[PDB]
Amino acid sequence: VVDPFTRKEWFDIKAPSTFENRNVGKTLVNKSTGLKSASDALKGRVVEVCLADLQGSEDHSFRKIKLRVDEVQGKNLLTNFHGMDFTTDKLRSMVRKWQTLIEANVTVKTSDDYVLRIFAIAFTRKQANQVKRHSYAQSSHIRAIRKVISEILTKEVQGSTLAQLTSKLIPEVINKEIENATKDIFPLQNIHVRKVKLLKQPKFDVGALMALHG
Amino acid sequence: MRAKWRKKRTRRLKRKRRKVRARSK
Amino acid sequence: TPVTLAKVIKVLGRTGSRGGVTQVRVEFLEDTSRTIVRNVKGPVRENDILVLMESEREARRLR
Amino acid sequence: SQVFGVARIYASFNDTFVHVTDLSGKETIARVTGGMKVKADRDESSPYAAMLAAQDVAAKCKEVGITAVHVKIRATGGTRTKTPGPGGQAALRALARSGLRIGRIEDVTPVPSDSTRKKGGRRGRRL
Amino acid sequence: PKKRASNGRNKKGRGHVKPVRCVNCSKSIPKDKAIKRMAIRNIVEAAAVRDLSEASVYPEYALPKTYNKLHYCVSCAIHARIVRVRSREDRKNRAPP
RNA sequence: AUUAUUGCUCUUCAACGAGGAAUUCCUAGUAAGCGCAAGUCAUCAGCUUGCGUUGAUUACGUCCCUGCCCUUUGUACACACC
RNA sequence: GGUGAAAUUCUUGGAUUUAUUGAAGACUAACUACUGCGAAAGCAUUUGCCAAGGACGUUUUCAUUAAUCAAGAACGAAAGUUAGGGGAUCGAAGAUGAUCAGAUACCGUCGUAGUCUUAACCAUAAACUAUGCCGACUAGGGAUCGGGUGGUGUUUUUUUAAUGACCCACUCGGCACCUUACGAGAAAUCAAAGUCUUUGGGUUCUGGGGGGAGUAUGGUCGCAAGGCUGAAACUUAAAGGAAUUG
Ligand SMILES: [Mg+2]
Ligand SMILES: [Mg+2]
Ligand SMILES: [Mg+2]
Ligand SMILES: [Mg+2]
Ligand SMILES: [Mg+2]
Ligand SMILES: [Mg+2]
Ligand SMILES: [Mg+2]
Ligand SMILES: [Mg+2]
Ligand SMILES: [Mg+2]
Ligand SMILES: [Mg+2]
Ligand SMILES: [Mg+2]
Ligand SMILES: [Mg+2]
Ligand SMILES: [Mg+2]
Ligand SMILES: [Mg+2]
Ligand SMILES: [Mg+2]
Ligand SMILES: [Mg+2]
Ligand SMILES: [Mg+2]
Ligand SMILES: [Mg+2]
Ligand SMILES: [Mg+2]
Ligand SMILES: [Zn+2]
Repeated sequence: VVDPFTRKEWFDIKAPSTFENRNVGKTLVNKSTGLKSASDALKGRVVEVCLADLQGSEDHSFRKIKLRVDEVQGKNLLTNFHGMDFTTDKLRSMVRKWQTLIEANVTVKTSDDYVLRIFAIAFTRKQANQVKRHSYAQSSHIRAIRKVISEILTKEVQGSTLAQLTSKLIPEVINKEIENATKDIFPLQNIHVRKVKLLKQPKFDVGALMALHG
Repeated sequence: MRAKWRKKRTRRLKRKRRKVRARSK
Repeated sequence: TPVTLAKVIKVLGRTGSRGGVTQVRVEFLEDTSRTIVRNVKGPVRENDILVLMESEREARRLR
Repeated sequence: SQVFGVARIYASFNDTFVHVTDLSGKETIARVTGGMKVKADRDESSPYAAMLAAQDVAAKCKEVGITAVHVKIRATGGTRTKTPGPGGQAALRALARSGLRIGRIEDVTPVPSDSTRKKGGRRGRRL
Repeated sequence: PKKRASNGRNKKGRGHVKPVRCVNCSKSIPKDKAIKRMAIRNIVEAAAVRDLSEASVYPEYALPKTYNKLHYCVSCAIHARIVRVRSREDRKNRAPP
């Protein structure tokens, strides 16, 4: 004889800066009561929204983003970066037979000292005139590709936090410099950053967090 | 019977003669 | 209530494991120029008229 | 346009789970399954039941305050079957037909970079 | 006597492959003897697709299939999946359709 | 002619108010209804073999059930899965 | 939850489902193939280090140093054994729920050893291509792995190149498939299982009807389990192989 629905505090979630709609969605909590409240208890959750819902454009159907809640201000709780994933279907559709798959990754620091591990995948493409039906590279090929990818990734990070790295990933410049330094080794197709996870964030600093807000 | 159980049959059997004979060493 | 008349233009064959059901392609008279495949219950030949109780929904197989 | 939540359908065999939560996941909103809407054990997974649970789930969904929802369909997974149960498909249709909205739906069945010994022993589950 | 040149199935130049577990009965079976299918299929189906887009935001959306490999165990492969049992000559034929 | 062969007459006037699970037969002068002659037969047809009379509904398909046949395939069976 | 269907089981202890986060140990999915490497067992995430190898290239070097091998020795899947660690998972034993005429089982549950690792044992697998190694000769075809040679081939743009990836021809050496059969075989089949009564290139090993039996006995190795070596008496007219028709 209750129904928490006639009891629950209600809320709406706002994205951060370098995207499209900062307006994201809605949520349910629990009235900020004396002893256990709507504030401190939770809020600091996370939200997975496909950036195509978050950028509008569909040339972005895959690629999912983690938005974590850090601060709150009355029916208005903001968010920052917490990671990026791919979609299971897109990935599952790049992994065709008769070709080499290649992955590489590195754990690396930024300015605003978040620590992250970013990922990268690419596949050997057929030479547009090639007769033999598979096309694989040569391990020696693979070794070199990963070392260059690894080289480029360690470079691109330690830009202005995720924030600029965030700004770096969205237009996928990374994806292309790879292809550029790579095409001298072996063809390759797809080539994405696939994943990037956060595992050590610095300290709150309510200031810098508020810098993505207006 | 299946060869292998028969092989097991006689393994058992040898361990038995191996036993009884030790009663008299 | 709308009626919707469609004249049988081709007989496709039998489905339904039993085999009482007949696939058929019909053509509306009230605005032709569009065709749909239906499943009939009784005996059927070319040029007969089914009263499709609703107009836009076709089947295929029958188990 | 709408208010977005998360649908999340776990459909194994022998039962199908449907339950919607807040887009973050932390706070949920109504569940109900196929085992709930029939009594017969044997008929716990079947689409007929999932449809009924899709119906119940839709009701409370737009009886609390959620107009729309993204779904994350999912099989057992792990060292198990990896394939979609029967009554996840039915549930999906029977929660769009309900009069709710649908936007972006991916698969989330846990798939390992394989391992931990599968159950049932090397000679297979034999009968 | 001997009944195939591929013996069981497909293993010349190695010695040991590595067992996979049958998708149906969990029976271990060597990877090269496996018998495999890609289960690629739309998340929705034949019916739901119209009703999908209809009750959806987005123009026609995109649509993603499910891509997953299957590993069967001969017995499981025969008992339902890919099997028949072929005549002495048809057995030779490695062409799919 | 009793344990009543059959036939007639008066009288007596039961269950049965369309039949559960199940199950048989059938496609045109057929089904079904209806009687007749023949067999048996001293006497006894509620049985059969045929016959004509009255005369439909619904399929004119399929492999779902059931039965069988054919290929393929396995066999250490050949007195042949009893 | 689990199954053909069930039940044993878990559920105010909010199970199952969700969320964020953490620990432990195992494993290496997809990419993975009639594809690679190794003496064989076997070997599939990254990077660093350590030593190793084949093939190829070679107008380098040594110059018969070699082939095969009783004895003897290195390595040797899984299980199992000793002593530590580890002990997520799956799980011989055991105990259970069902099924059954019974059901010591198949199916379900709990789950000990074990599964992983170190140091030592063990030495066996349908350890399989059921096919010893070295050398010669005998017949056709298209793919592919590695190496090398040839081209006013393609593609990459920059300013043409150099690279790289790709295409064509050839050639060594690989893993395989296709078609044929001069030829072989009891056949199935076989580029060796061919070049064999027109019977000889070199060499190692094993078999001599079926049981009895890999048993007995001795020796030897092993902590053990057991490994290697390995008989007879007696019994028996078939056991067996390939193919054909039922
Ligand atoms: Mg004593
Ligand atoms: Mg069976
Ligand atoms: Mg035979
Ligand atoms: Mg056989
Ligand atoms: Mg082996
Ligand atoms: Mg008479
Ligand atoms: Mg009679
Ligand atoms: Mg991998
Ligand atoms: Mg020796
Ligand atoms: Mg000696
Ligand atoms: Mg354990
Ligand atoms: Mg037991
Ligand atoms: Mg019992
Ligand atoms: Mg016991
Ligand atoms: Mg041996
Ligand atoms: Mg073999
Ligand atoms: Mg040749
Ligand atoms: Mg060249
Ligand atoms: Mg035969
Ligand atoms: Zn199986």
